[PDB]
Amino acid sequence: GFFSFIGEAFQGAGDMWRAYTDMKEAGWKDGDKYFHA
Amino acid sequence: GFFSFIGEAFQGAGDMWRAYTDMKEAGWKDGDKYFHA
Amino acid sequence: GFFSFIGEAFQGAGDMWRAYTDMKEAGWKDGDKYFHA
Amino acid sequence: GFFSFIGEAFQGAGDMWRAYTDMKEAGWKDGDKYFHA
Amino acid sequence: GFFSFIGEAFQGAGDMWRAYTDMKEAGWKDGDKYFHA
Amino acid sequence: GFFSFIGEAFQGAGDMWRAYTDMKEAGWKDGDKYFHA
Amino acid sequence: GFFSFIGEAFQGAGDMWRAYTDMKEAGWKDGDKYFHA
Amino acid sequence: GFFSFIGEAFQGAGDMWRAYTDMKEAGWKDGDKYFHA
Amino acid sequence: GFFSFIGEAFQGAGDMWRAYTDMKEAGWKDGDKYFHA
Amino acid sequence: GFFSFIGEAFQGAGDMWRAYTDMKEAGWKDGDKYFHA
Amino acid sequence: GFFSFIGEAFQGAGDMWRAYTDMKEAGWKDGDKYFHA
Amino acid sequence: GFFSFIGEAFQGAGDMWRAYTDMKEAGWKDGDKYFHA
Repeated sequence: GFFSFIGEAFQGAGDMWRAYTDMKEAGWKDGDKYFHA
Repeated sequence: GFFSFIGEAFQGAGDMWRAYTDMKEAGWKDGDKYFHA
Repeated sequence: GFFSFIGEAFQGAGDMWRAYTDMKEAGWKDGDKYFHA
Repeated sequence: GFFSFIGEAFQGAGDMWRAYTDMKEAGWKDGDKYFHA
Repeated sequence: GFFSFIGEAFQGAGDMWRAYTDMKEAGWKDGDKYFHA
Repeated sequence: GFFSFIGEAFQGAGDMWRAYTDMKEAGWKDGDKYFHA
Repeated sequence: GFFSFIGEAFQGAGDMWRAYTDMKEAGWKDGDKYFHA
Repeated sequence: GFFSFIGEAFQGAGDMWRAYTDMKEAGWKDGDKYFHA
Repeated sequence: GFFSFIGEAFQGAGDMWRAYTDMKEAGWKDGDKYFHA
Repeated sequence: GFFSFIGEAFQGAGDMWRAYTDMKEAGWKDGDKYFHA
Repeated sequence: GFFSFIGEAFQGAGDMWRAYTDMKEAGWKDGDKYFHA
Repeated sequence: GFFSFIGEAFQGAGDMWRAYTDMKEAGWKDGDKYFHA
């Protein structure tokens, strides 16, 4: 894949550029994400 | 794939540029996402 | 695929540029998303 | 595919540019999405 | 496919530019979407 | 296909630019959509 | 697309089931094909 | 796409089931193909 | 894509099930193919 | 992609199940292929 | 990608299941392939 | 990727299950391959 980003990126809560690869018989659990202003 | 982004990107809560690949017999669970202003 | 974006992108709660690929015997669960203003 | 976007994009709750590809014997579940103003 | 968009796009709750491709023996479930103003 | 859009697009609840392609033995379910003003 | 072939297919010289997809700013050149009997 | 082939396929010289995908600023050159009997 | 082949496939000289994907600023050159009987 | 092959496959000279992926500023050269009987 | 092969595969000279991936500023050269019977 | 092979595979001269990955500023050269019977 190809991606070109120019400028600003904002994230309050969470993940950025996560790459999970080549898994077998795996499990996981992600929590909740909250944003308050 | 090809993507070109110029400018600003805003996310309050969640994931950006997530890439899950090559999985077998996998499982997972993502939580809830909240935004308040 | 090809995509060209120029300007601003806003997301209160959720995912952006998610790419799930090459899965076998997989499962998952995404939560709810809330926006309040 | 080809897409050209110029200007602003707004999303209160949900996903943007989701790409699910090459799946076999897969399952998942997405939650509800709420918008309040 | 080819698409050219110039201007503003607004979504209260839901998905934008979703691309599901190359699936076999798959299943999923999307939730409800609410808009209040 | 070819599409040219100039101006504004508004959606209260639902999907925009959804592209489902190359499916075999698939199933899914979409929820209800509500708009209140 | 959908195709169902039952029987024999013969080709002396050339390509079969060629699929070129999603190209931008591309070029190529194919040669000549000869058949003698 | 969908294809179902039952029987025999013969090729003297060339390619079968070629799939070129997602290219940008690419170039190539294929040679000649000869068949003699 | 989907393909189902049942039976025999013969190739004297060349490629089978070639898959070139996700290229940028690439070049190559293929040679000639000869068949004699 | 999906492919199902049942039976025999014969190749005198060349490649089978070649997969080139994710290349940038690349070059190469393939030779000639000969078949004699 | 997904592939299912049942039966026999014969190659006189060349490569099988070649996978080149994630290259930048690369070059190479493959030789000729001969088959005699 | 996913591959399932059941049966026999024959190669006279060449490579099988070659996997080249994550290269930068690389070069190489492969020789010729001959088959005689």
